Order: sequence, then C-alpha cells, then structure tokens
Amino acid sequence: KPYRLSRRAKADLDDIWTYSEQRWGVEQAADYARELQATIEMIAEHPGMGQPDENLRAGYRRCASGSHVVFYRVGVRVEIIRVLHQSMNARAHL
Amino acid sequence: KPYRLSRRAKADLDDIWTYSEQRWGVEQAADYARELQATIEMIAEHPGMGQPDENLRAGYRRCASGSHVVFYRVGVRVEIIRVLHQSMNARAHL
Amino acid sequence: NTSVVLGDHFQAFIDSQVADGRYGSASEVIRAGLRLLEENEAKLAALRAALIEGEESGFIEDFDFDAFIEERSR
Amino acid sequence: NTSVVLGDHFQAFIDSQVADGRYGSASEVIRAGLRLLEENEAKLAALRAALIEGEESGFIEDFDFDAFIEERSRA
Repeated sequence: KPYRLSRRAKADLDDIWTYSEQRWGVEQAADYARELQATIEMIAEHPGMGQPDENLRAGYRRCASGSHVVFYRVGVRVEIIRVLHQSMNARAHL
Repeated sequence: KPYRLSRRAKADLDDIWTYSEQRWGVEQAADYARELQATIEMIAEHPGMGQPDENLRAGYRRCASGSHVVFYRVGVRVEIIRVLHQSMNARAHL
Repeated sequence: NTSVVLGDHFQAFIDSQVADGRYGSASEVIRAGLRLLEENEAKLAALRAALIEGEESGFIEDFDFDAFIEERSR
Repeated sequence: NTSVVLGDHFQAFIDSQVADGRYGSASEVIRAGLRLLEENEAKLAALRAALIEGEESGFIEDFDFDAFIEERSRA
C-alpha cells in the first residue's frame, strides 16, 4: 500500500500532465496519468519486480510506463524518486 | 475498442507469464499481465500516443510497460506486433 | 596501427576522457565507441528481426485478455 | 590527424561498414562510435544528477493520486 513520493517526482507528474494536456487534451492527459498511477501503485505492491540498476546508482530500480520510466528505491518503505522520459535512459557501467 | 494481435506477440505474453510466474508466483504474474493489458488497451484507445520509431521500421511505434515494450503499427486497426523485454532496445539510425 | 582524423571536438573528448580516470589512451576510447557502435548494430538487426517475425506469424482478431489471464492461472 | 592501434576484429568491423554504404571512411566510423560514447556518457551524468535532485527534493508521504488527477482536470 504505502509509498513515499519525492517532490521532484511530483513536479514530474505536473510536467507530464502539462505536455499531455497540451499535445492531446484533458481526457488523454488523465488516461496517461492513471497509467503512471498504476505503474507506481504496482511498484508499491510488488517492489521486487522493478528491474535493478545497481551500476546506475545504489539501491535503484526502474519500471517503465508509456513513454516514461519510474525510478525508485526501497528504504523502510518504497521511495519514488523521479519519473523521467525514456530519452534520459543510458547504459550504466559495472 | 478492437485491435489485431500477432501470434508471436501472444506467445510473447505466454513466455512472459511463464517467466514471471516461475520467478514470482501467479498473483504477481497475473498482475503484470494486467499492466500489459492496460498498456495495450490504451495503445488501442489512443494509438497516436506511442513514441514512433520510424528509423527502426516504417510505421512502428512503441509503448513500454513495466520491464517490457509493446511495438505496434496500425493498419486498418492497431496491430500489436511484439512484446519484448526492454533489454532489446536499440538506437535506431536516422 | 591505423590512422584517422577526428573532430577538434572528439580529439578533446578523447583528451578529457583519457585525463579523467577513464581510459589509458586514445586507442582505448576509440574502441569503447567502436564496441558501442557494433553492439548497437547487432541489437538493431535483432530488433528488426523480432518485428519481422511478428509480422509473419499471423494475427488474432478476437483476443480476450481477461480469458487469457484466467487460462494461464485458473 | 591521429594514429590508433585496432586489432583484427575492428579492422574488419570498420571494413564491413565502409564496403557497405554505412560510412565513407574509417575515420567516419570511429567518429560515429565516439559520438555514441559521448552521448551516453552525458545522458548518464544527467541521469544520476536527476536522481540526486529527486532524493534532495524531500518527500510527500500520503499522495492522493485520485485527487492530483481531479485537481489537474479542474485546471
């Protein structure tokens, strides 16, 4: 059930909503957001399913949604750090 | 709300169900299949929302979901071509 | 033992990369990039193939996800 | 105009690229590789900084996603 959600991450949803609403209207903006919601709510439930990226940064997992990627780690509960465009992705070194 | 589903892509779902079921159990396999369902039902509702990858293959767009990536085109309707692990991603050459 | 012309730009990138802790010389950098370019060319071939393979496997018109999900997990 | 030791493998990889119509020369192929190296190296720094910023942003603990959607739709 519970997760924490970084302010930046929340700024990310805000910006995501802005672009979507602008490119496609509120209906579509709202649809895409529920998808981010579902991705996130599922990370909360099944934290271990996200693919780790330990060479990117210690403790980190990513879980994609649409055109975006949810970056999170787990401390005493699941922490949603950033929601970023897949265009940000890069191969991390071992 | 209809869409065409390639049979290789249905085998993709199957392979995916098996892997996750073996790794995490049925509750979890079924919930992941549901994330994938929702992604595909949104690709169908709003096809123009996937990121095109026209340099990869003409007419193709993608929509990622969890650790996976739905690649599709649209003919007379949306056709889901493949559902592939995100480690298959590649930088299409202009 | 080859011979090439880079940008002023890539010459400097190589310089900085080498003068970080990153590689031991220009050749090692050049190869790192080559490794990337090759890899990316392999993955692209694979991806196009996976997609052709999908195009050529036939099509379901009436897929019931809900029934698929039940079936795999009755 | 630099000098570089390439082994057989890339000796040959460069030729498969240049005998095909991908690139006009060895130098062009190596530039292509470097470009990708540089682009990734830079996406990668950008990513880690982006994640640190996320960590330092502090947290919201009780997020009401149903209401975020409400409010954003109202606007």
